[PDB]
Amino acid sequence: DADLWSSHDKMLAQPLKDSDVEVYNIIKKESNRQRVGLELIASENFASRAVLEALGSCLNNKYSEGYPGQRYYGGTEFIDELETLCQKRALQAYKLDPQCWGVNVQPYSGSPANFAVYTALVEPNGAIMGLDLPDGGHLTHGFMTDKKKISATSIFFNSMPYKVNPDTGYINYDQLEENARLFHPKLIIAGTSCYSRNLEYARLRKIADENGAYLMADMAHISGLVAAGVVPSPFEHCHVVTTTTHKTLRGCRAGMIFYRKGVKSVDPKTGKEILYNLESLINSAVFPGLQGGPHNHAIAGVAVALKQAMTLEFKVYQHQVVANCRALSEALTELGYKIVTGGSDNHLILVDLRSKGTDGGRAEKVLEACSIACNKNTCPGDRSALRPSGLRLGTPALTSRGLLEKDFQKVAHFIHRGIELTLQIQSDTGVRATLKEFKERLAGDKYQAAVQALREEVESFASLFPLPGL
Amino acid sequence: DADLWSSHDKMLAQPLKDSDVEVYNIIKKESNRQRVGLELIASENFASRAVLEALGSCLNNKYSEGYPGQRYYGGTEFIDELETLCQKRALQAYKLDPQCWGVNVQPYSGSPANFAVYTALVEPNGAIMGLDLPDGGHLTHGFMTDKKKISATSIFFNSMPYKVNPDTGYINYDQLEENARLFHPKLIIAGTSCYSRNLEYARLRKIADENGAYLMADMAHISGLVAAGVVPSPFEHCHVVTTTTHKTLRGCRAGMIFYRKGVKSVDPKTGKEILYNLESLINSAVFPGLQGGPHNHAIAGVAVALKQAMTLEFKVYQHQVVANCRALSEALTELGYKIVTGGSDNHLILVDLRSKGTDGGRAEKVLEACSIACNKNTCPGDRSALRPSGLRLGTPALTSRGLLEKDFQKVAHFIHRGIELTLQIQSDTGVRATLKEFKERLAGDKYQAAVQALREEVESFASLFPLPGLP
Amino acid sequence: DADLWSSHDKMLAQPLKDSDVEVYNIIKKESNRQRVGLELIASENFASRAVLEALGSCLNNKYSEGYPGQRYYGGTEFIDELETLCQKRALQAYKLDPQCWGVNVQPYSGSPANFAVYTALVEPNGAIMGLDLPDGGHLTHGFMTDKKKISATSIFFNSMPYKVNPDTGYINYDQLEENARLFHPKLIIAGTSCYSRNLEYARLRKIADENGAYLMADMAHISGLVAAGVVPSPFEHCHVVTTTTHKTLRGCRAGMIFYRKGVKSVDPKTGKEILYNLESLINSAVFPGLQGGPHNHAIAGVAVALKQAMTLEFKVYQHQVVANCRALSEALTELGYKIVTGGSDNHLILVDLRSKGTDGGRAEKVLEACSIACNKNTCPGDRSALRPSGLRLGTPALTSRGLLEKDFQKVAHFIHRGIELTLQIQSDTATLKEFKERLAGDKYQAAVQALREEVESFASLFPLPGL
Amino acid sequence: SSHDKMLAQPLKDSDVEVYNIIKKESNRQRVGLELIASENFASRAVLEALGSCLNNKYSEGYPGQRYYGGTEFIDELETLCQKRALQAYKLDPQCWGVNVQPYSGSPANFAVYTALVEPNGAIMGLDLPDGGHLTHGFMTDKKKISATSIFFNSMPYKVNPDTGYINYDQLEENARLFHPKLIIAGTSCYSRNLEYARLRKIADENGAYLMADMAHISGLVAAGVVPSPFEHCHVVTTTTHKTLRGCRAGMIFYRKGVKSVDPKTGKEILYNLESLINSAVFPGLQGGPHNHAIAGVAVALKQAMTLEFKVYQHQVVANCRALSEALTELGYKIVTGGSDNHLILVDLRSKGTDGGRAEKVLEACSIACNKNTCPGDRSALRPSGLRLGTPALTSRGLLEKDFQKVAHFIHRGIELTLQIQSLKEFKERLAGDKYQAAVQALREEVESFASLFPLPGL
Ligand SMILES: *Cc1c(COP(=O)(O)O)cnc(C)c1O
Ligand SMILES: *Cc1c(COP(=O)(O)O)cnc(C)c1O
Ligand SMILES: *Cc1c(COP(=O)(O)O)cnc(C)c1O
Ligand SMILES: *Cc1c(COP(=O)(O)O)cnc(C)c1O
Ligand SMILES: [Cl-]
Ligand SMILES: [Cl-]
Ligand SMILES: [Cl-]
Ligand SMILES: [Cl-]
Repeated sequence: DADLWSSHDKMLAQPLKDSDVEVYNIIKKESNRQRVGLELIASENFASRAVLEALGSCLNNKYSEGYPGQRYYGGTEFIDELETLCQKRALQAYKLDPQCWGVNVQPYSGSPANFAVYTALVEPNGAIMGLDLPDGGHLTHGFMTDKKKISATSIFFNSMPYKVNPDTGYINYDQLEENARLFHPKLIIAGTSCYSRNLEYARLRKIADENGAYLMADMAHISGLVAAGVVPSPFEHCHVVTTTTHKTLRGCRAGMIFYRKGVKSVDPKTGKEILYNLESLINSAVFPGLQGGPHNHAIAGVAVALKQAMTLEFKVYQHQVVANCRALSEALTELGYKIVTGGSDNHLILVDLRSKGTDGGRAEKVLEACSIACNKNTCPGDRSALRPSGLRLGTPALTSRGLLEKDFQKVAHFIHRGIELTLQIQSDTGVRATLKEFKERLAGDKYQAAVQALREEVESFASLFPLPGL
Repeated sequence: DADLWSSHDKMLAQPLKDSDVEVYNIIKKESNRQRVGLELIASENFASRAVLEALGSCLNNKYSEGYPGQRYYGGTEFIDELETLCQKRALQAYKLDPQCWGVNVQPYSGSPANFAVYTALVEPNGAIMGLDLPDGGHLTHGFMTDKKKISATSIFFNSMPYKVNPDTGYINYDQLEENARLFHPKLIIAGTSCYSRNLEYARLRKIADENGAYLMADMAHISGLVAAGVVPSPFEHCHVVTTTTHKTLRGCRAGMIFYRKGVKSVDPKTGKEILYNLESLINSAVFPGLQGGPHNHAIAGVAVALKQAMTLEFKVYQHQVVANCRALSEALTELGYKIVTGGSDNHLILVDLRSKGTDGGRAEKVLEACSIACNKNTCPGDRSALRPSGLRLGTPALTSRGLLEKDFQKVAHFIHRGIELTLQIQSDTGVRATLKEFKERLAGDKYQAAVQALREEVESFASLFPLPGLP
Repeated sequence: DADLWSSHDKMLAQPLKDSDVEVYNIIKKESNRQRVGLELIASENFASRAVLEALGSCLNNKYSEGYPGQRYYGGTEFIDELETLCQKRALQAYKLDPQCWGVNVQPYSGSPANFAVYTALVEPNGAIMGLDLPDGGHLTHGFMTDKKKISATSIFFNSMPYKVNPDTGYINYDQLEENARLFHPKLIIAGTSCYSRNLEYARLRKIADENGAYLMADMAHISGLVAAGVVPSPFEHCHVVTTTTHKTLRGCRAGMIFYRKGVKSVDPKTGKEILYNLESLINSAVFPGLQGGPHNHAIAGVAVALKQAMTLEFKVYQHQVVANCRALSEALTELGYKIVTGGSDNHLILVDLRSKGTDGGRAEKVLEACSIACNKNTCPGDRSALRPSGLRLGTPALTSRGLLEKDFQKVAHFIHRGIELTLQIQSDTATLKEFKERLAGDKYQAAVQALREEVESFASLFPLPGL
Repeated sequence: SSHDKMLAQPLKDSDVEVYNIIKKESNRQRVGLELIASENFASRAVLEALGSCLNNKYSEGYPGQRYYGGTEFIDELETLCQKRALQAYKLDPQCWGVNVQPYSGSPANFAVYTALVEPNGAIMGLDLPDGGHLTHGFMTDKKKISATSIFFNSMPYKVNPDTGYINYDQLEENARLFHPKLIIAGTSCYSRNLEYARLRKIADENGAYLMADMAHISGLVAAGVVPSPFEHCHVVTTTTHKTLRGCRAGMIFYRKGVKSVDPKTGKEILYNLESLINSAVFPGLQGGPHNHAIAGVAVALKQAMTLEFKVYQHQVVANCRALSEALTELGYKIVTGGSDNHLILVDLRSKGTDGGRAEKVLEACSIACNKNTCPGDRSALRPSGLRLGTPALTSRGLLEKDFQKVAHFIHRGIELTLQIQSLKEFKERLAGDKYQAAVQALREEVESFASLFPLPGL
């Protein structure tokens, strides 16, 4: 009668360690894996303990549909404080005048953030233009084939990508300007998932204005860098700025949408000023358009992250991020590796392994087997996305642990050694060998000691640094 | 040189309490606010500590785009174990045969989960039919006006709602079957945000098959009940079942999508069997269609919740949820309140305040001022959505704290006293008064003591019960 | 060198009779077929010789893209007179104040005319409501199935039809009003292909305004009647009126689009009167949106037809059209045939053959074999559009030849005899394939011939407009 | 009583007002020099067919698939027409089919899109200012103007402003990005032959359809004066007037039979254009066919298979050269100096003026032609070129020597234009009193020359 009811009350108060050992262990194993591993995936990073604590707060429970002042349900005086605070810090972090800029912090993640904007400004079967996927774009910028639309962006809207110049490795802004005149985009996307150089926002803006389109920036990857002022801000030229709250920003998984406010343009003769209406449209698209109940526990984490983002320690961190990157870049350069575009203005670099006579697809799996985390990526000029020639390497992940130039140079050597091992297996399994067979020879018995020998040395090195979290 | 670099390392390992007192205090205030208040919002509930500890895990860091064995990035052997485990438990919680059913657990929340399905199955400007918003539907089921499409569902797809019978209060399935033949839906939604009775899924399935459409169930609200077997399962008749992982399920904020697998139909003559292709379509729609990197930390929280959901304590909980609702319902009934449809087969009820001579819009604000959390809602027969007559009251939130029949009856009294105070203020401020003026008189000095008197008594009563997941 | 160049000049000036005997013969055969046949298809009629002469004019050559004074090419002073005249007459025919009403006369036909309006006013994937197809609607009013969108209207625009009350036979305006509040139509269509009663335009207007939609009337089938004032005008309540120039109007194949002009409403507070903008939108949609170079030769025929439509002879014609319809109706009623809705306010009627124990699909083919031209059509309450129960019978065609009440009663008898032959064939034998076969059979051929010859010999007694 | 007379009364009596307008136009066409490429004079045989009782018969559907009965004679007609259509272009009935119901050329194209591309699908065509046609797609930074652009996705390909030739290289490049479903090989104002083989290669590479719009060259291709697009294209749309000298109507030719085969399984995949395209015309877009037009078309198709027509089409091309070089030698700059077809595009910047002004002056002199933007024009509001075609006049009996005398009459108009020039104000000065005698003096001399030739029709 009341024996089991007490057990119920005990259940909701019971610690994870006891309640779910099965899941508890998986988290422990992952925590370990992250610790002994070298993280070089550009989109990776380690959240602060302060942010993680906010995610476990009672803020999960409160359903606060709508916005501060326009709430559907009542009893939100504290959620209002939080959401209002978060967006106040968001504007501060990027030095934005509240009268010139507004921000929406409800987006569940980065992808939903972008889609909300399209839905709001472009509208069904509208025209969008973004960096091609194999050229360093992101799916949310549109992606389709001769057979079908794959990305949601491509499905409901009409996309046609602009490309990078295969020779220089830089974005071909000239061709974009030309195609834009024939396609008449409604919105142009200024952002990249795998691009190692600063975007010419001023140039793009002009191209957008020429065609009467919006300029949306997706600073997902460089959000941390722009905040610290380590890289040129896109806010000066863009109309809308979408961003993820994780990656270089080191927040929890969430998204944000910055939009212009105030005067859009004026009539020379009548003096009648036309004001921006992005605030209304964008907000309406997030709710009640797409999303429902805001994830207040995440908004908190974001708010916490934004405070840390405005500290000097962060500013230093972001500079060290870039500094490390050049160290890693030149270290590999001097080793004979062809960096795409000959260096990086930001945190990441794209290594074209054709320089060593191999591809990223095979190098990826080998590096992984050695606790070296990174991802393959197609290089400018690749005639096949199935066999990518390059590897994407970012520094923000390791930098957060305390890695410095000298260390990233030691990492560079570990990476090379992985490529080496790759070239051995590649030559051993023949030339007409498939990726299927390569994976088998790798996990094979012949190279089992070699892989382990490196892995153990990589792990022992990573173990020397702290792992933010706990 | 190295003085500030050490401070950097200290910052990432620094506790929230020290790192951000400003946010830390807001959380404490909220945590205190939830404690002393009676939560009666149907969609509300309290997550278990175990779940809350999973969200703060290092799982936040790993980017695992794709699905188990189909991952874009490497080093996911532990994320795979987690995602594979979660979805295995998901199928178990609802006693589903893995050969007959599959599930995607990546959706960031409920809404994204629904939109994912439409994208995959219905496709741009396809026809969708759902319960009307003011009749207890949800925005994601579609909503528009004579002037614009408001819901993303309506914006990108061609939607037309089906309505509840204003007299009885039950969904008018007959009109639906009729309009369906005209509209030719490609998919019909069997779900509600504010409905107090069990859906006739069998009926709906027939109507769907007649027009060659899919039947998608949105068990967001009754997900918990269905799991414990307290309410008839929609899995028997529907093709797809979307759900939120919170509310009655008591998980963290996230969504799931269940889809049919195996044989769809067979040719009587040729014997050639056609198989379902929902798995591929739905999965492709979630990724790389709509979402990006899975929120693994939430996927863990869902997994944890799903294990608790399969326990006997949960089963008892859910039974107590419904039991409490009947107690609250009949308690208000006996006080003369008109419950829409005269009761409820589930956790929530819809109280029509026209019975006491007022509206939900005003009662909402008064009850709130007294720490009585609930939301207004239009009743069947309301000629104006600006002045809703009804209140939505749910029991899952309080029942989680430990409330029982007898307690919910006491709550029923406290609520009544709230309606009373509402009636006094309503008559005091006149009849032609606006909601604007009402709010002012409420917060006014004349009723400042009355409100406080009730508030303090409610909070003192609310304090007697525990609150899940603290320090 | 110049021997064949002379032949070329001879070719262009050579008569059809000589230039293309093959085609010349087909025309003669058809002309004959029409002469000896009894035309009872509601959408049919016979154009005046005057109109037919206009179609062969040199107006075929001029390319006059755009509108009067807004032409893309020059040298259109005479085309401008024509088009301007035509639309001037169009407004007169329906007693429409030019300040309150405008009209576009370029549409190649009725369907394009309708689509032109949707593209202009409704816009891609915009809601549209019309009478359901099997209930007497038209394809252009929207039509779809579970499998697919079939009509262009349905493919590009959201369409959801309203239905006729299966019991009474009248349109169910109540259900429309109800579904309208859910669907939120941008444009409602008040027109019918197979409907025997006057539309409650006032009622429909109220429903349209309630949902802030446009009321578009498709008077294709009643354009002639409304012109003569035999039937209540849709112009008093509608925002836009589309119409074909043939059928009851006895013009050549073409379409027109009438639209409201002037003040739409006057805002209460501001007081700034808001004006209609249909003229621009609709015109823009016809060109340069949808169509290209106008078919001035048809625009002439239309103009000619419109002048004839304003004569007393025409007025008497249309009255006689309705008169004949009543006679035909009651003549079949008295023979026991069930007329859907029990009569007709206009030119056509729907005969429910279930009263005789058969279907339209089986009666159509028999009647055809007897030179009796008519078409099958689903009755209200038909559970299968594959086996339609009714026949659609119209008077405008024969009436033009000179047929009168007494004659249409003799026609009624001829029709009944066709139904008998149908029933007798139906009794012996089954799928339609088997039926058609039995009809072409060895024993009913005579009975049929006995009828055909008698029908033809009767039709042969009346003049055939054209030549 | 009197009503029976009315339906049998002649137009001359029934409607004098309309009757006169027709006479005035017939006169105007007789005394004017028609040089609009899209113009032509239909034979008297075709015109008589348009007035036939065929106007009355509603024959919805296709032969053997009709909705209404009593169509045995319409079936013969429509079947004959499409039989002749295939003969005219030497097309094997097993390899090719044709739909002859389209009310005009524009509807013909749209039908194809509706059938193959499917709503919000991607098509590509020559840019409008580069000599494309509206139906091939046309939009701006502000709105979609052409029906094609509205319901579908269009992204045009351009002509090389330097050479004047279509830039196939850039098309091949952009195509890889836009993923067209259908590419359009057709022009309204393009002076050279299309590289269909090339286009086909580009289409196959992207897995698209190759639709040819031979509206302007339909007559030329029929006679074999110009390379046929049927050898490389999947679908061929066309108008039945213009160079074909039929009444206003359209046709749609489509491939039939085997599309491709599987090397291993030997399983052959067959084309399905016939069904889709037909279904799109009806019951998709159109309603009751215009049988009176279908007859005229059939008549024209017979004339198109005669030797007299063949000669005509060659004289058409021949005249064009004579006119091209006659203006070349007078110092005028022809874009792509030389034409492989009936029309040419005269760039008036070589004479220090624009087409927009020359058009209005030439018109005032009974010289019919139209302005058109040249490759390299930075403003479509001030077009630099004039489009001049020979099929119209050639049909009257005009020969090389005559078109040279025409070339002189045209030049004199350009002079008169340059005098007035040294657009609103220009029009006023033209109609002004100062140049009233000069215009009349040339007009009377132009008209007196045209009067010397016969006018097909009556
Ligand atoms: C709550 C709910 C959802 C999901 O809402 P989110 O706040 O986006 O998780 C979906 N459907 C229904 C019927 C609901 O009640
Ligand atoms: C990572 C990323 C996003 C957001 O990804 P989520 O996993 O959905 O948070 C958005 N845009 C770009 C360019 C990105 O690289
Ligand atoms: C006949 C008809 C049309 C037009 O038909 P066409 O054969 O295309 O001229 C349009 N609407 C209605 C209601 C009709 O009956
Ligand atoms: C003229 C033309 C058409 C058809 O024009 P209509 O005015 O509709 O007869 C079609 N395509 C092209 C390329 C043309 O030049
Ligand atoms: Cl990424
Ligand atoms: Cl809700
Ligand atoms: Cl009809
Ligand atoms: Cl043209």
